[PDB]
Amino acid sequence: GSSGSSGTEDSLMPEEEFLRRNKGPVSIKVQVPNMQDKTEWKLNGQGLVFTLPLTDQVSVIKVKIHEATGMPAGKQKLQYEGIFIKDSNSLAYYNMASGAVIHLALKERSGPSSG
Repeated sequence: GSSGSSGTEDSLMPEEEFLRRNKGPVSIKVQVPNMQDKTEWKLNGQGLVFTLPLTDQVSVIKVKIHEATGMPAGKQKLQYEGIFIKDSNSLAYYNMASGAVIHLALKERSGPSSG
């Protein structure tokens, strides 16, 4: 036997099968930073957890955070174990595992003057 997997995001499973394994719902934790005068949102060193099944995309994760904190559902970048997950990508696809932890970080981009 191998007795030693090589790379987690190497032998990922599909969306159909995945659901078979991760019946869910899963519990993800959103690491909220503490920004006093670095933004116009609600960031005071905390954590937002939400138990939801694997149906919609990561978007449902952003909308929630924004619904609670002033942080908009876009500028905030959700990092899953280093991976830069977006609303375009579905949770199932990635094949996350219960008790996940989404790290919050500030998006990096030139900056759209108007829009």
